[PDB]
Amino acid sequence: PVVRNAQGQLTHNCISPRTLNAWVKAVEEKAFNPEVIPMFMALSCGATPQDLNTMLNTIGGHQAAMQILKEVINDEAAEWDRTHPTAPGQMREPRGSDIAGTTSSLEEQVGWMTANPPIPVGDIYRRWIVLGLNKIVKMYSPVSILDIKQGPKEPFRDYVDRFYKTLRAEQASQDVKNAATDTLLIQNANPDCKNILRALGPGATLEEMMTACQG
Amino acid sequence: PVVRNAQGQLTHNCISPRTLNAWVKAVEEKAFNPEVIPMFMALSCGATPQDLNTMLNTIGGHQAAMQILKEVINDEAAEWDRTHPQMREPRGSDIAGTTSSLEEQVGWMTANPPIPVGDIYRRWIVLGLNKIVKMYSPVSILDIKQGPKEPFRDYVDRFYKTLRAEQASQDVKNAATDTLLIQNANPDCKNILRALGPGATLEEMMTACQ
Amino acid sequence: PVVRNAQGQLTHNCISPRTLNAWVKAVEEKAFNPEVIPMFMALSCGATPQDLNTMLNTIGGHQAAMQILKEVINDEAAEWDRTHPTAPGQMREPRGSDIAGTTSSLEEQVGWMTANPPIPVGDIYRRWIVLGLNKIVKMYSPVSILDIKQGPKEPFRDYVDRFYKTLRAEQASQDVKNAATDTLLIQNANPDCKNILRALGPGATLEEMMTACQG
Amino acid sequence: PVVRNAQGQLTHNCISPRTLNAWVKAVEEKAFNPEVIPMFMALSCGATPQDLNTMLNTIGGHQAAMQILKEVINDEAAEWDRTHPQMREPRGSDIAGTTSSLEEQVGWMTANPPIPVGDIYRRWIVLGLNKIVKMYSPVSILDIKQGPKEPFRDYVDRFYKTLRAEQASQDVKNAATDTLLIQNANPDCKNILRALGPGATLEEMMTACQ
Amino acid sequence: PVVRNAQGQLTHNCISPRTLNAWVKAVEEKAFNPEVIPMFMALSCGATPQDLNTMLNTIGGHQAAMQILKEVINDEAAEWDRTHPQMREPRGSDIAGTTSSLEEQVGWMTANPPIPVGDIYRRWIVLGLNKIVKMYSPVSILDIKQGPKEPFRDYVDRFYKTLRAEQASQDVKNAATDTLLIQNANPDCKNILRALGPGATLEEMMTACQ
Amino acid sequence: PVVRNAQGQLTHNCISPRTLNAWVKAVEEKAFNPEVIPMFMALSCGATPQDLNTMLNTIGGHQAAMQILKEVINDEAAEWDRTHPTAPGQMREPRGSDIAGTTSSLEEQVGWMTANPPIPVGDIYRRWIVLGLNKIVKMYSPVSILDIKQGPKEPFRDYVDRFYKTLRAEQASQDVKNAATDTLLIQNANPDCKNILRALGPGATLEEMMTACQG
Repeated sequence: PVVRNAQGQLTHNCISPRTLNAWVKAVEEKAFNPEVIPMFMALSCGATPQDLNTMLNTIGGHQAAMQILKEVINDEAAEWDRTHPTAPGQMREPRGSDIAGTTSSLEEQVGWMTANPPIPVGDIYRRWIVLGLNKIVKMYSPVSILDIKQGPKEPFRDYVDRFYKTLRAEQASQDVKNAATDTLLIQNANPDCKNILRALGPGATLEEMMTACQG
Repeated sequence: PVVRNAQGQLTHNCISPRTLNAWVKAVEEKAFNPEVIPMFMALSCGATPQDLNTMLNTIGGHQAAMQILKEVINDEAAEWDRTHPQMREPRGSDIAGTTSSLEEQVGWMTANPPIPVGDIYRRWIVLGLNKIVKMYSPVSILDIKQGPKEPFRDYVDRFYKTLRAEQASQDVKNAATDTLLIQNANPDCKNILRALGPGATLEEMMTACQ
Repeated sequence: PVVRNAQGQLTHNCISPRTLNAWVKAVEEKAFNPEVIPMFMALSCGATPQDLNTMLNTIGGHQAAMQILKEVINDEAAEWDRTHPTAPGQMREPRGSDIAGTTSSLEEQVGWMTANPPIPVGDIYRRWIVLGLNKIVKMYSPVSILDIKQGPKEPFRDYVDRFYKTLRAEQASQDVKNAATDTLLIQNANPDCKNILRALGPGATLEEMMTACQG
Repeated sequence: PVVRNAQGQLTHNCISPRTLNAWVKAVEEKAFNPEVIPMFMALSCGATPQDLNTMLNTIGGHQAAMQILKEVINDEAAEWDRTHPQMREPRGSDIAGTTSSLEEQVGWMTANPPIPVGDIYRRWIVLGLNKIVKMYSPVSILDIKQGPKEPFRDYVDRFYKTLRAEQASQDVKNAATDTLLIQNANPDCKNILRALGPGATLEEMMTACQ
Repeated sequence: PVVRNAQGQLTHNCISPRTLNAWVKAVEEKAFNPEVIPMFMALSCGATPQDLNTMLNTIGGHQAAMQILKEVINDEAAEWDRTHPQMREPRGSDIAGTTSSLEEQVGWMTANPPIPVGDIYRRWIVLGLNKIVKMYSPVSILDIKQGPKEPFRDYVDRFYKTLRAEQASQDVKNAATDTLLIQNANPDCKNILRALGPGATLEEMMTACQ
Repeated sequence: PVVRNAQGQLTHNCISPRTLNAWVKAVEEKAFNPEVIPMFMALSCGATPQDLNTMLNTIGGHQAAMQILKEVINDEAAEWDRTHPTAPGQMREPRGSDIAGTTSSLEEQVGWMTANPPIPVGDIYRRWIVLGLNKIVKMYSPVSILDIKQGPKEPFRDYVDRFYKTLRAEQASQDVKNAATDTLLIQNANPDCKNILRALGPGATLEEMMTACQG
């Protein structure tokens, strides 16, 4: 990664074993549940493209997903080159493949990230990777929201947990609550809780619905 | 987070893997037991709004609770905007890190004078966590009754653990909760506690039923 | 905590996850055995009142003990206010509730701890907490020294271990050896070892008693 | 390794116990799966030849592979000496850290201009690791065939894992491997994949057989 | 402990959680095996008396041993006071950290010239630990005899482990312990060891009975 | 150990608990397999003689090996004194027992290691220790290369692994491949693989032999 030392200047540091092992274990434990994306963003903080490739390449399984991620990176790369056609001791401009760390050296990557003004090739590449991870998370979501239905003896809290977890994966995003998803939550509740939720009438908050079906 | 380096100057650092893993494991182990709030406050020390969103977003389960937390944040956001018509002034959505950049967040937190958007957002999150802790509290204090063979210490432990979760708070001891602790004790210990008379300390009650 | 940076000046640092997890695990493993107090003193080194409250508040069980600790803190607080009745840019004097971190901000706590001269509100509060932990350790000591008696086939070393562990908890303190506890150690030994210990005569050291009952 | 301290100057540090243990555990867990190469490149960042030899020498098993690695290093060493007749110039055996001191290695790596003997040696080691990864690849891509009840995603996972090991490389997707992926699919999924027509993306194939 | 920061100046730091946990775990795992003394010396490096008391006080079991240790410390304290009638001079109880403040301890350890009260107290503690190690040594060297089917290496391991604990020390090899090692060997290996003749090295004895 | 601080000057640091625990665990796991030597060299980097004695003394078992190591150290010590017979504020010259940290203080050891010019007593002692560890590794090698023979159903890769692991321990060294060890590898292969290896003819590489017996 690129960080400020105690002298306050930008400098390259080797990716830490702790950071790398945390990412490898995140992928092993969480697969492509939607929470893997925020973990990726946190652990890749300050990353060079070289660091980002290290993080993706150290993954041993999920090679179908890693090939889907490469298609997305190549698409984002081509789009960058399309919208960016092309002084002594200054950097050549970065191509798509330079941002993805394929055709760029570490020295060039750090050069761009510490140039005046900076070209944050690390942050641009991280954005492309997250677009690919979002796509994988939606593809791998195992159950449609249409089939998330409260079991006849499933507590309402456990049903609401499954419901909002499914919406988060299908949208690769937690901005999923609104008047219409409230209606779907009620539609897919079991007969007992459904009858109770309808009697609350319109505009019932999640707190009030969860309280009303708790007994 | 924003911290003082060894040169003593305020600067942004990446959230540490250790800190992130500690929070994720706290939530996995402790669910929404009341002690998760002090753990949240400790592990979010010096946090930017961006760091606070990282900590909440890395939680994979409890998505019902995460939506309750968002409603509370949005309420606190609207209230901030209502009471507040080099840096542009922050809106509610800037404090919650939705419409603000890292650069803006660090700008505000290191401005003269500082606008601690990190500490303001942490306050809103704790309000939401308190609400979740009370919602998830499984047992009313009314149902905490000493078993016929339960040591008094084990009953007092269950009693004050229940008050803490029901009130998302440990300022639960007073003359009336003392009365309820006595009321719900088993006949043997209840008879002993009454004979102490009024105003008995917790030490004296726990000594007398030991 | 408050520490000296490499420039040698006093500054606040966030409590470390390692420190917090060590305290939480100390309490989970050691309950209120007397060794929890020295662990508390070591892990709370440089602590602000805010840090000390973090350490106590992160404990999930033992809420009977945590309420006993609060009674003791409130007593120490009232006593401070009793014995301390009440320039531009200097600190207001601390009340009991400011030392316990209830009515004081972090900024005020660090202010006091780095004032000329310093008011060590962290060290004053730690003292109050240790008085509360001492009281809990004595209350929770499960066996009176009167009932620590060598089993008929218990090795003498194991009996002496139980004896001095009990004295440490009942006094919340390891200054427990003297001519009279030597006499009690002999009184409560099994008939075989008791007969051997009496024949040593007066003034026998612990080494000599432990050697004499080893066979 | 040779790194910049907080004063921003290049200096030698002892290899860290954490780094060494991470590499030893990577080799124990992952054997010569292709992902061991990127782990090697990450954990050897800033390495001197001395550090690289430490990392290879601390491996206790796989001594057949360690001798294959040495043959490759000796080949790269001879090739360097062939193409290269304050610091004396480095020989192949100086880059591999056999005939060079730490002082010489750090000298070269911090010279104006620098001779990155660490990065040159790491390149030779990766060439050797690639060779081992292909030798140890247990299954030909020709034998990766979708089971009659195997989900397509699990078959695609096995297919691209096999190409990666057979080629010690993840640049394995192209029009002809797409054709082989279809050829080796089960009858049901094969019939679906053919009806998509030519040029179907991996996303579209994986969606269609889901 | 008192250490040099990166500015190269002597300053007090809080004992680290890692160091404390390492010592507590050393005592839990190794009891009073002789190797606990070198572990104590390593983990107490730069310790103030306050730090040394923290390390001893955090031990929860072995309270018989902890009282033996205190008798030895009090003996060394009295002896110091006997031979020693800006900083006031330290008494025995000041070196053991009973009657001295942290400020005084750091004062002495950073005085010109320094009075290393930390190193003096560590010496007294090691004297006490040596005494405990010998008391707890479970087997006399006289009872270490090679089994009829015990490999010689396993017998030599038990022999030198026993001498180390009996003497709280690894300077145990000499012409007379060589003679005892031979005397207590099994008949087969004893006959072989005698035929080597006098002055045989440990290498040659271990080779001959292999 | 002795290291450069961020001011770039040589200074003593306490041995780290992590470093010590890594060495103790290396010895517990790897015994005296030949890879323990490179682990010893890595973990003892920058060590004073005092640090090196800490590392050896913290080992609880293997006391036969620790006495063999002491014989070798004493031999290297005597040899140093033989080949080194003997200004204000400069260091006395080191004896063998000063390099081994027996008759030298930490202050003297750091003095020598930071003298102009330096006497690297740490690196000299580490060399003596490695000579002792090499000797132990050869002594403890459990099987002669003469008895490493491919099992009738042992895969060739597993046989070659055992073969080169044995040569490494018997030479305490991995410079073990050459035309004659190639001949011994063939001699000791099972009849099936032996017949295949002979038909390759002379000069066959290890890659070609391992490929030819893989089926």
